[PDB]
Amino acid sequence: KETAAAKFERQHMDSSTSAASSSNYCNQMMKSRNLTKDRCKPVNTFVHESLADVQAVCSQKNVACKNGQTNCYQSYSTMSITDCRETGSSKYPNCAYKTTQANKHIIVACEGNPYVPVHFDASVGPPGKETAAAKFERQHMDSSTSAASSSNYCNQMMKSRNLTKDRCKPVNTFVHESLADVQAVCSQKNVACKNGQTNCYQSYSTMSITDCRETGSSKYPNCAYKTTQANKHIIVACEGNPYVPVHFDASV
Ligand SMILES: [Cl-]
Repeated sequence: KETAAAKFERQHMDSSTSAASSSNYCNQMMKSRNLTKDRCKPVNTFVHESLADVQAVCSQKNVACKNGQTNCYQSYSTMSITDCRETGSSKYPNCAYKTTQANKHIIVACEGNPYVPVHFDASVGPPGKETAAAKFERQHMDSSTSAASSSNYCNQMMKSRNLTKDRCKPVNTFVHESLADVQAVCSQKNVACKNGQTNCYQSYSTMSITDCRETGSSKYPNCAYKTTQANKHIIVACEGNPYVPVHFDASV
């Protein structure tokens, strides 16, 4: 019995190759993945990224699924993908496909514990624009993992969350807790923010966090960071309706 997560890998994952080289790619891949067994599946997308990279998308930009569900996620980075579209002259069982390569952001539906991709929803071309709450999640939320695995966490994460694009962002914290726990902080201990405003809140509880701080020798575009893992209360500024985090003020 194939799990939903496994069916997604079969139908949509192709890590073991960087892109759709040949124009016959789809022809071969659609066949080997059993997508032409009962019929020539009209269209399909393959993602040429590591499983972990695609799996991390489940902790990225939350967006509305095409089907009306809320469990879809758009990747912060563009990915190598291949769209396969059946040709007009394709006849089963010799299904024929036009192979199309692109670099785009992907949108997947995620499910389960662990929380992994179970459907491919769409692809989105460059670029896009961001809400305060969305930006907070990109810069400061890492729900996927329980903590840092090494001291290379920050080098990887700072880059993949686009925090080293124009310059090296010097200091930035990531919170390894659920979104609901972090959002709940907006209703916890009210405190003043560093800037003197009073829409800041300190979590009642310590949380698993990671402090990314650029090294003193680091220089753009070669941004180097030290990774420090810790358990501290966070302090966030909250705004809007719903009343959610929009700035990471400090941890204490
Ligand atoms: Cl920060």
